[PDB]
Amino acid sequence: MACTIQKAEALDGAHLMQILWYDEEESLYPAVWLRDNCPCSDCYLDSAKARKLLVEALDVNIGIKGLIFDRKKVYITWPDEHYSEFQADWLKKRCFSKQARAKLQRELFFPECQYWGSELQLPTLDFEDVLRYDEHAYKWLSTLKKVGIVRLTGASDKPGEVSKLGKRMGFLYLTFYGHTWQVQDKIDANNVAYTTGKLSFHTDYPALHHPPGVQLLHCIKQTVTGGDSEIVDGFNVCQKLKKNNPQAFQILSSTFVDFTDIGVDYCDFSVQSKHKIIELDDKGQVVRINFNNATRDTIFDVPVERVQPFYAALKEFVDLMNSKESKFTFKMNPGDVITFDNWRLLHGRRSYEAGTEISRHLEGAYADWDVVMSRLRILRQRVE
Amino acid sequence: MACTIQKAEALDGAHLMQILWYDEEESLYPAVWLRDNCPCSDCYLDSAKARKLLVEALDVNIGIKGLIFDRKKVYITWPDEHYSEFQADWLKKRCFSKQARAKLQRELFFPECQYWGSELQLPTLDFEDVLRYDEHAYKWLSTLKKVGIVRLTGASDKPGEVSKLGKRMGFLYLTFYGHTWQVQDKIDANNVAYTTGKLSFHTDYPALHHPPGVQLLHCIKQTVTGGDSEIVDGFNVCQKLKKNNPQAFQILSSTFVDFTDIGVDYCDFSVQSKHKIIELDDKGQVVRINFNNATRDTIFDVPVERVQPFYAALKEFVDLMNSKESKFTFKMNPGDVITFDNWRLLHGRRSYEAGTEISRHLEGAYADWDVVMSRLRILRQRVE
Ligand SMILES: O=C(O)CNC(=O)C(=O)O
Ligand SMILES: O=C(O)CNC(=O)C(=O)O
Ligand SMILES: NCCCCCCN
Ligand SMILES: NCCCCCCN
Ligand SMILES: [Zn+2]
Ligand SMILES: [Zn+2]
Ligand SMILES: [Zn+2]
Ligand SMILES: [Zn+2]
Ligand SMILES: [Zn+2]
Ligand SMILES: [Zn+2]
Ligand SMILES: [Zn+2]
Ligand SMILES: [Zn+2]
Repeated sequence: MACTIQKAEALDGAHLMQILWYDEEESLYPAVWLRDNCPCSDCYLDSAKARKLLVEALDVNIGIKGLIFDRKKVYITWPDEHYSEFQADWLKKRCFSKQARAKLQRELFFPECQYWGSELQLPTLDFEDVLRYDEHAYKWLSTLKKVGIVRLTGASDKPGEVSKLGKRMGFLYLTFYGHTWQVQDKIDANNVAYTTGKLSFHTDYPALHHPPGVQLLHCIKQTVTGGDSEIVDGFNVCQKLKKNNPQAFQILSSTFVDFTDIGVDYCDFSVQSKHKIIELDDKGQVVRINFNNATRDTIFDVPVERVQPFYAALKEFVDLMNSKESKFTFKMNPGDVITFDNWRLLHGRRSYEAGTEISRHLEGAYADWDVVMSRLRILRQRVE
Repeated sequence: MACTIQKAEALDGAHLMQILWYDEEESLYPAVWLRDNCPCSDCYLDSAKARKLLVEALDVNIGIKGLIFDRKKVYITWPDEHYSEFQADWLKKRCFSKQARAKLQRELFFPECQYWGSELQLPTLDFEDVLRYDEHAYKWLSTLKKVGIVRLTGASDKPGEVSKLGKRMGFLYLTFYGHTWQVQDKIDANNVAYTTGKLSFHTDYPALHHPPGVQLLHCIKQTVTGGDSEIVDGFNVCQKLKKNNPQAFQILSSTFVDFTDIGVDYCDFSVQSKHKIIELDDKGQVVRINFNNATRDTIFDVPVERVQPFYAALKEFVDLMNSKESKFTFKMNPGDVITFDNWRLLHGRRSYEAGTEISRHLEGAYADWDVVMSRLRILRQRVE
């Protein structure tokens, strides 16, 4: 009933088509949008699933010249004699009602989000199962999107495991630190990560204007002397901050902070960026956290009177992240891989002891959320 | 005189340091920022040029306990007995005055912009000179940033030339269409680009949330039957649109448009994004154009009443781009490479004739603006 056409007619100076569906619901489609979306071979390249029609070809004041229909299709003539056919199901999916549009957006972008604190049950799957089975790889990526982290257990204790996951996704995101990179204590370290020091909560790579969306970290060697992992749900923390201290939230979501990274690794680099630490979308919703205290520049591009209040806000934010209700701590063992949303979570590590041999070694890499989401869309379709 | 210290003192409850320079100018530095930016080996990892100090270690209400100075350095004791030394030049550069901050930002981000229309003199350099000489590679990247395009002449007529430029920059930006890609007419084309059809003005890859910043296109084979290139300065066009039709500008800078790309190339993909066609920063300035009419989805996530006005605005924008005062047309010959700002310019191509052999072939690739800007910073330093 819902996608079967009972009546189709041109209305409002013929600038709209109305469909009455067999469940008595009505849908409205502007003529200009129909013309723009003609699926004929002149207008639309089927092999590419892409529009050939130019904006220049589109009369924005167009009206429908004629229309006939049956239960499954509408057939339209245009004023310049162009002819179009539209399928009922295709029309129904693209209905302009708020409910229909929102449903479709949920299907495209997987917005469901489960916020968490110290009660987190770390989602865990088997590494080889994820590589082998679409059902498991679907569970991996959909959980990564919804919860912001998944642990994979049973990988090897050798390099090359994150690269396998990269291929399973599609491809990894190359940066100045390489295609993959080795977290271990290094002489003349070019990054605080490559020491035995504590890493407080941070996101990776705010020195880029487009920080990595997803991070992969594979434990190859672990030390008994420290090196525990800690994570927090940045979106959950930002919610608490807005409630508890709206001025601090306002400062952190409005102040551009400069980040920097200069050195040599995969290539020689001199990188500079500006970000708001709490990055909001046009509707006021937090979409990314951009914060690494190590790479925050000494350069701070604000008037003198805004400085101390910024630090005071930052301190409140960090104190909230460190709260026993917010953080989750765990320790990686050799063969574990964590995969997480680097736009949402902040992560850290406990200090550990230096010595003469390497006592601790992670291999890491990055991926782009668009690459990950593409694989997720494909997997859903394959498993359903 | 300007970077020599005449007096340094703690002021305002010791929460500020004031420097009187020998030119009688004064600079103010908040105590909290000084403490945060202590360069000692406890606070700062010199090998990484990065901050070790944690936010947790920072007293946001800190004041200076004691201060002495000479002409070139300040020496500070803190309330908890921590001790810091700051160099005059380092302080002077980071002065919080609006003039000093703006000067420094210009140095980091190369904001100078030369808008253009049909009068454009296409900046042109030799390909091999750019690969060989830093002076020439500096001119290439600084012109690319300022004007939005540079032609390089004298490349080979063989694949692999854009890859050389990629290495000269640092690395290319991998996408689903490959590390590099071949623009030619293809059977069962997965993209309108890979046909002989006309491409109206577009930016590449708005189906990604982070479209490529810089595009490289190398002419390997060119046809006499068409295939001319066209470009327009999107920032210039957006300025004209705001002046001529503020409602159209408001619509295009506020409406989220869905983009899509589904197919198989380097990998199998199903990509979806949303962008505002005219993307403004927090100050109202245009920072990116996101528009490809081929990959604009049939899905359009707006209420029905906003549809026709959107198309009417889009048409006005396109008509402005097509204006004889706005566009610049030229034709690539084998051995030419164009490199351009894909966030600012829109580009297109004239249709040409299909036949049995390949009559036209470009090799293209992408790079990230942060990668390009890093190389530009490095080059400036090397050449100066
Ligand atoms: O070493 C760890 O456990 C965590 N490492 C990082 O967060 C990093 O390198 O950015
Ligand atoms: O073929 C040309 O001249 C231009 N090509 C493109 O703009 C493209 O492939 O996106
Ligand atoms: N079932 C209606 C088919 C209409 C075809 C018209 C072709 N111009
Ligand atoms: N020139 C002044 C040097 C001060 C050194 C103090 C060390 N604690
Ligand atoms: Zn149906
Ligand atoms: Zn058509
Ligand atoms: Zn990290
Ligand atoms: Zn290199
Ligand atoms: Zn000096
Ligand atoms: Zn110190
Ligand atoms: Zn293009
Ligand atoms: Zn693949």
